[PDB]
Amino acid sequence: VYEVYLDRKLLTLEDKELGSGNFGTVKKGYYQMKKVVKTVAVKILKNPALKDELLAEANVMQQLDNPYIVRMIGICEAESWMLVMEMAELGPLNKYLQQNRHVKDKNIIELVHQVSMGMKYLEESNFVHRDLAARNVLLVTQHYAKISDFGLSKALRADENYYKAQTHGKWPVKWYAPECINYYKFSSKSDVWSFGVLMWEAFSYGQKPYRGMKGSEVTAMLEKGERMGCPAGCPREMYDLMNLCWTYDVENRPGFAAVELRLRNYYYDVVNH
Ligand SMILES: c1cc(CC2CCOCC2)n2nc(Nc3ccc4c(NC5CCOCC5)n[nH]c4c3)nc2c1
Repeated sequence: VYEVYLDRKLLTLEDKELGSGNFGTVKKGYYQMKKVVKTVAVKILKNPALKDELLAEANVMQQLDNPYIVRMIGICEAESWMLVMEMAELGPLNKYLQQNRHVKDKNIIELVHQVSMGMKYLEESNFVHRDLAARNVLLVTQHYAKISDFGLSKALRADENYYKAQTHGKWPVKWYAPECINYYKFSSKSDVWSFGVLMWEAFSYGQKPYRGMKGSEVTAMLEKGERMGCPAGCPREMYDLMNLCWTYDVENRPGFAAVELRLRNYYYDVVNH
């Protein structure tokens, strides 16, 4: 793929892992809030660099408030450093669709439209996601999605509308727009390209994009005018949207306002019927 404070006491962990990886691991558990318990997902560090990513990440989530954006609870220093987030019970979109091949097309339009609303709100909030991928969209129900995974995300300086990475740390290049690859500039619009790839994954029931290919070759294919083909079952109007998200010229590519609305209407055309 890749080429605030809390009483540790008020919090139980389970030997039930919700993904993991480089940093450490994510685990299930729950937190005693005001009256009740909240079921939670907790990102734990395997322990210097990691601990500032986590704080930047928490500080980003701290700032975001939207129904299609996963909610931070807070953080906790104990045997390890931990980020505590409200649990999306059904989990990753890609792994869901992989396991439930018979989820109806209308259902898929519903879920991607929701991501689009999440992203429309980020764009308006002047944050860039920088990891927008099926693997990081989480299902609360079959019919309710939230965006997760803000480990690479960034609040945009007030003078600029892009973030300039300096050093390519390990990057999900198959989701990255050409400007990210060439000029390391990441914007709302870059995330639109990622949304395009995310849409493609969704309608392919969670198949990996550009299968069989390296970022080397993907990057050659995109430069050669070439894009991924329409997935079995996808509606024409939706493959038109994917493609529009894959506009090479950042200037000419649609923003999240536009994408959100276009999806809104198509869903409502499908719903009404
Ligand atoms: C914030 C962060 C994360 C970790 C996320 C952050 C984004 O990257 C992935 C980790 N999660 N994970 C959840 N809920 C959840 C439920 C079940 C699974 C699950 N169950 C497997 C069972 C076997 O077949 C595959 C899925 N895997 N992950 C899951 C996550 N909710 C959240 C909220």
